[PDB]
Amino acid sequence: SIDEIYKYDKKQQQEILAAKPWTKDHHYFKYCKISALALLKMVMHARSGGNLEVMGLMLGKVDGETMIIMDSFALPVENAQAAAYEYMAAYIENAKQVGRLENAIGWYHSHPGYGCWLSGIDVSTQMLNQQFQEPFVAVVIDPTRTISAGKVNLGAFRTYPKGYKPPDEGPSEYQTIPLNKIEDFGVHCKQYYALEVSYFKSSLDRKLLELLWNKYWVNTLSSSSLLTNADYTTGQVFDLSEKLEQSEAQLGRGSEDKLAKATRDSCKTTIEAIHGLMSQVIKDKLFNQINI
Amino acid sequence: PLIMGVIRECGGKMHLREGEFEKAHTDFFEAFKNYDESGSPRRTTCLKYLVLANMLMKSGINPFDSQEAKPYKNDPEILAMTNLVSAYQNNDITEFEKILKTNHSNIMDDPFIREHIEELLRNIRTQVLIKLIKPYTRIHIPFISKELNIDVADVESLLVQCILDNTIHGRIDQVNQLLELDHQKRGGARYTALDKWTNQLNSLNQAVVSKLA
Ligand SMILES: CC(C)n1nc(C(F)F)cc1C(=O)Nc1ccc([C@H]2[C@@H](O)CCCc3cncn32)c(-c2ccccc2)c1
Ligand SMILES: [Zn+2]
Repeated sequence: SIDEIYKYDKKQQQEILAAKPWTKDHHYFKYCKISALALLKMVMHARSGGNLEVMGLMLGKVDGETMIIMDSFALPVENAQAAAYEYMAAYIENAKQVGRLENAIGWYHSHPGYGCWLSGIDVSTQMLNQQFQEPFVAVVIDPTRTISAGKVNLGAFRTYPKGYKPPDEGPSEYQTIPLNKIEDFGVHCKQYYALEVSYFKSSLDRKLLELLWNKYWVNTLSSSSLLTNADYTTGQVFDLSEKLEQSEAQLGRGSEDKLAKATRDSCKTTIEAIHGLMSQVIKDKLFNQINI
Repeated sequence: PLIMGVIRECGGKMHLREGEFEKAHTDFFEAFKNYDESGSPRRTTCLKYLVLANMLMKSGINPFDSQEAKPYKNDPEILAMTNLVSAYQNNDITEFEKILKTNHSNIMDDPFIREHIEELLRNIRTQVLIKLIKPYTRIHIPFISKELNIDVADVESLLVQCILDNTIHGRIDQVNQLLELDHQKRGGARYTALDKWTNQLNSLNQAVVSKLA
């Protein structure tokens, strides 16, 4: 009964909302589960956005310590209040009569080319949202690093309340943040915590994906990723050169050991380039070297 | 009501010799509405000067659609001005030249028309040439001379002025007398980034090595 996650009962949701346990503890929600359809919708919307930022809402429910996201929709944003809330209310009213019973559980927005984290404005927005409508979660997607690394870059964060000082306990995996966004990442890094993200899909979705792979391998075998992202690598090289200049300036005198961070960024970019090249080498071996 | 109109017209001419075409056009319009309630023979000259200003600054764009402009434009007393405006809007050098040639004793006689007819002709020629060179990659200069109806030397002078003023993006091949338009460009930002990376690496390794002793 894998499909049991799709069954929605309103009585249990009302009981949980009226018996809110998240008002006592603060590190309560630590698991986020996203449907396959919702994740694909976010990825396609972010990619269609281009090099700009796109934001939408996230419908779903709660289950114990788990935030479940089922669907999504894109806000116009050409706007905080007014237009955004009008669109949210109208879309929810329209979708409630066709079978979509769940209400909002979060908001998502894209961070194209500078990682998955919450800025100062995002932290303030999340604080405002969690003050009034709870529970809530903020999903940040990097649509450009997804193509470059061949991995879905997504992060679901939840913001600590004002005046609360958690005692350390931060793993904080390394993120290659550009130079002009390093200061913003430093001041607001301990005001939120990340939720571990998992994905789920139904049985018909699984069967359809298995049947789709029988003909979707052609696109994998003819990707040629070295050309789809040629400006991203140039921007990365520019940022890396600036970081190298700053590390050299630090060396001439006398972050901590900025040379190590610049080296890590250079290694990441170079490894992505070599992966893109070896894919084409494999294609050349398979298809062009059958010279009869 | 003649002294203030005359002084306004004189101030308009002085501004016309000194640029700042917006305020000159406003002064010309003020003189025009002053002459509307004054002597008829000055009205045609004021209309001529107003049209001269309009085609000189090429941004006012005031055709005969004005409700007060129609009763004077439709008057057969002055008609070459409407043809000149039509030629300017249509950007036809041939029609402009035929209007200038046919309409003698009414355009040549006025000196203020003559002191700016060269500028108007140069403006329309430049616009026509800019439109002409749009699709081509390498284009002969005698071809441009045939189209614009000027000799090859004047075409080369016009092209030199346009290229210097960063208006035409191309270069003149003088030995074989053609013009090559710079339409072939590629992604040269990657090599600039690589050069910057190389320079930073050079300085950084110099400093790191110099750190020891
Ligand atoms: C849930 C949304 C509608 N929301 N609710 C409330 C609250 F007042 F209720 C408040 C909000 C709300 O608009 N937040 C917000 C803040 C900042 C940005 C942009 C902003 O800086 C300028 C761009 C740079 C940037 C990088 N990261 C966020 N941005 C956005 C935003 C994100 C994607 C597209 C368009 C706008 C949304
Ligand atoms: Zn943001």
